[PDB]
Amino acid sequence: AQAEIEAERKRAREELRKQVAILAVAGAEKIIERSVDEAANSDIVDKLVAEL
Amino acid sequence: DLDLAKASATDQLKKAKAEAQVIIEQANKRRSQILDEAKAEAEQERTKIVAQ
Repeated sequence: AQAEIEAERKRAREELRKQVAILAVAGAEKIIERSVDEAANSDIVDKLVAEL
Repeated sequence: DLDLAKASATDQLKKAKAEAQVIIEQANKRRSQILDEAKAEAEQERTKIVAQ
């Protein structure tokens, strides 16, 4: 029974960190959506070509 | 009287034997009693420690 309790704790921690990860990356996308910028964007292009 | 001793001895051994054979049956049953008691008190415990 104690093993089962500990297993439920692990399971719930994991299924929680999943929710936060989902919302986290969706929010980071919504952040890029309005920090995107022709100058910074062209800088991305420059860096990727320079690394190419 | 030789065979008085012989016969009474044989049947007296058999009675000791049967008395053992029935001393065993009570033993098997008592095991079942106490072991099912332990099973009950195990399930009834688990199913509320876990609910807690």
